[PDB]
Amino acid sequence: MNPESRVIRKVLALQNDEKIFSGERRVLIAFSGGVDSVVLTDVLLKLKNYFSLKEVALAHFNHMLRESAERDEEFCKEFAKERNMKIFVGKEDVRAFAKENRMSLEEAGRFLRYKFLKEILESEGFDCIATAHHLNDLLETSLLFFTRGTGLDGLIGFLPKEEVIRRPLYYVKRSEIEEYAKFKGLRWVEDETNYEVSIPRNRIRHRVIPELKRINENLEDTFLKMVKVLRAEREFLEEEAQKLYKEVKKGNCLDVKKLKEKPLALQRRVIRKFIGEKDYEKVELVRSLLEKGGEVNLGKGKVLKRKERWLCFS
Amino acid sequence: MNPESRVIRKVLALQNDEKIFSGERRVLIAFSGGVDSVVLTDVLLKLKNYFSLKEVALAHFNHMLRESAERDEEFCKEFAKERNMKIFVGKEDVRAFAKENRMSLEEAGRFLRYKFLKEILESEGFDCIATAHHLNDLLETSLLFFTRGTGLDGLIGFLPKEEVIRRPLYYVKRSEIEEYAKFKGLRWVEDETNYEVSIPRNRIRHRVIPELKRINENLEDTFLKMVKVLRAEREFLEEEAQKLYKEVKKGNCLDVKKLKEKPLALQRRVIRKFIGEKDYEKVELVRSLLEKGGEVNLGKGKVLKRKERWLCFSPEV
Ligand SMILES: Nc1ncnc2c1ncn2[C@@H]1O[C@H](COP(=O)(O)OP(=O)(O)NP(=O)(O)O)[C@@H](O)[C@H]1O
Repeated sequence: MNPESRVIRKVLALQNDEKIFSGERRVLIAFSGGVDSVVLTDVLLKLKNYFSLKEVALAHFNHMLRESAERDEEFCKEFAKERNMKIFVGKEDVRAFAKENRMSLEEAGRFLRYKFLKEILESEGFDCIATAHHLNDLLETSLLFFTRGTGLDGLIGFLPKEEVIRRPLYYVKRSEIEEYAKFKGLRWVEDETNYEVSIPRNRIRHRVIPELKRINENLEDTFLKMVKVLRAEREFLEEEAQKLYKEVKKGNCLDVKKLKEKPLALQRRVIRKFIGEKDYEKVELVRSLLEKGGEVNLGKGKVLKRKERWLCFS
Repeated sequence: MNPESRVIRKVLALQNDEKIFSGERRVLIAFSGGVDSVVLTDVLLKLKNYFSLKEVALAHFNHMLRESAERDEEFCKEFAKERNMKIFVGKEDVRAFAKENRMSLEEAGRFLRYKFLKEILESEGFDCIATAHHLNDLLETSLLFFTRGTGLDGLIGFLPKEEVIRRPLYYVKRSEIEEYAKFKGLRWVEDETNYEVSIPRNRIRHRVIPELKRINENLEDTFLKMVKVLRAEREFLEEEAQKLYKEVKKGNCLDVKKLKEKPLALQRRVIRKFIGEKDYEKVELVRSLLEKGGEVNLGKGKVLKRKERWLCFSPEV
């Protein structure tokens, strides 16, 4: 039981549990160059046949931010040639783009990168994208949502499989990855970005998680268990929700006769889908219009009113 | 608005949302002597009639741990007199009863305190006990449970009203409580939790939260919104789990054939109920028998075995 099987074990556990790969032939990996993506790439190449995968390629997006961006790219290309993998690289002034598009460098880099990945996925014929997101990212994301404001979705954070994205390392904790990378003497790009605490993610990773571990050494493992519990509870809530939805939402309204009597949790659920919004406040504003007649003005010029035992727009 | 309104609005906001007081006539305040308690009292005394209380009393518990704990008892005795309030003081060797019963000083103090409070409540006839538990406490508890691994149950933390307890400062932030006490030129016992980070709660408070608030200064406000959503969903899951429980349970067993195919989330909550344990592993361990017939052992000699379409506790031992 070494740093390698320890991980492979968790990755196969994910497979059995989530059907991470189930027919996909070509896997494009979002290759940052960092440990995670490296360890990930090593695991997919090893489990390639186990997954019945015809191909595994890397896609590296050069943000043009770090002054090392140019060298890191070259390292990725070399990493690709090394393992004889197809490598597609995209470059875009994340800087400019963020400005001209009033976006923050982060979401902008996210946008341009994912846009690049799809460009390659779609134009080169790969069936999905693999991402090195791991259990610690999951932990960090969830704590970031807990901090910024959230519901189950935030707490659950990302999923092991969503649309064309696959996160094989989902169950793996950073420390295991880091050990894995070591055990197998892998190479990788440094996380310069790391420790700029000015970034919430790093704040959580470097200040919060550490303090939390003084109370629970096994924070990551107990967390994952929390998430699992939450995910099924969430699924049940969403299912039991859709049911209530098309049983009350008839046409362009909501049979308030039925909603009011049904469970608060579900109401907010139905209302959330209908209203198109997801913030606690608005949702709760529309909901009031189930006992208290009237109307309510919300976001993008849209408003809903209560024509007696029905709730529709305006 | 001024610091007074800032707090009272929230206290009334809570009354509306939870019906904190709805008939109780004699309120026993768990009076520590700290701001929360001071402000809680000040506030409840300002709403005495509003809430239709026939009497508000103080109940201070001397843990007998700190040397100051003495001046403290005397403070509450004075405070109580300054307010013309009935107060019930209580000395107890926390340190001694102390975990001779195997339990952290806190655990014991908690026990003895609430024992003492529940004691005063029964003997002197109080309808409930009001605590100074506030929004920052909730935030702290939630993170504590978040940390210690848990589900919605721990995520929700304590409720604003529960059994014989009431927490009027639920929506109130610690800072609002402090601005308030200062604004009203109130006196109170110093905190000191800043010298006991050794305790998880205290660590979350002084070393964790402050950091989270550099990301979102309104963390408390943001946090409250999540609790509201979660409490609802948890209450829903409980209703369902509870129904399914009574549905699948026969005698001292569970009809596997009938539970085996209902939603996972409910299977887990039902096992929990039956099993008498909340640990994920114990629970999954038992769930495994819904499809895989056999036997399983948990902790205190309690072993479950699946007999045909049934799942029961083995009577051995
Ligand atoms: N000396 C005391 N006398 C009476 N009540 C107290 C005293 N100390 C603490 N309490 C009470 O409990 C609150 C203070 O927080 P404390 O009880 O110490 O939190 P905790 O023990 O960490 N867990 P929890 O009780 O659930 O918040 C006050 O609002 C009182 O209700």
